[PDB]
Amino acid sequence: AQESLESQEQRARAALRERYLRSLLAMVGHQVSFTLHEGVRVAAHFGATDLDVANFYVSQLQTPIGVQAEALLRCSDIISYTFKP
Amino acid sequence: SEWMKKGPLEWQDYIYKEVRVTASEKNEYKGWVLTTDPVSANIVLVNFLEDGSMSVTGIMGHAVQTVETMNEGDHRVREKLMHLF
Amino acid sequence: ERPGERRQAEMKRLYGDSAAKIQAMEAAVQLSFDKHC
Repeated sequence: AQESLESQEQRARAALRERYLRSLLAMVGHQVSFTLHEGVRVAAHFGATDLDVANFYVSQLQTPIGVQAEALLRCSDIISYTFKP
Repeated sequence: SEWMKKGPLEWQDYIYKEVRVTASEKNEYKGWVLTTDPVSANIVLVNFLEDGSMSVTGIMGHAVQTVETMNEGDHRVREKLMHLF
Repeated sequence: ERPGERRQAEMKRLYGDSAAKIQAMEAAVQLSFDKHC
């Protein structure tokens, strides 16, 4: 008896989520750069993200004004982020 | 919208394709789809850089405007993303 | 009161048979974070 379409969707969600979660784990011990609003580019040392909403906890956040020892960059504040594994 | 209402099998079909993504504030990205977070719809791209290294960029799902497929990508892409982390 | 049952049902809706695999992954990523978040 065939796998339902719904079961296939659920496997695809799980595959997509697993790959995403691995990409977050890969950020541990790396710098991460962010593209924010008003074209602002910042970078920091990665600490964590929330797993429901893509908020970022970072340290030594470098902005055009200065360095913030610890920061929470809220998901609504971010357009994109980039890192090098 | 449009990206955020795709289902998981539709998101999954983008994996390993080269896409152009337009996002908030006229940010633009070209890269190879690694995954889409099914919770946030965040798109994760991989770029093969000129110096031979790789970067990884996450675009917040809420900032995505359009995603256009540029190329289908061969077995070497699959192997590269396989050894990314 | 079992405050996590609604979440478990949603994880089952979303991930089906893979729900516990995904929960274990999210747990492990948390640990890796919470170690030095």
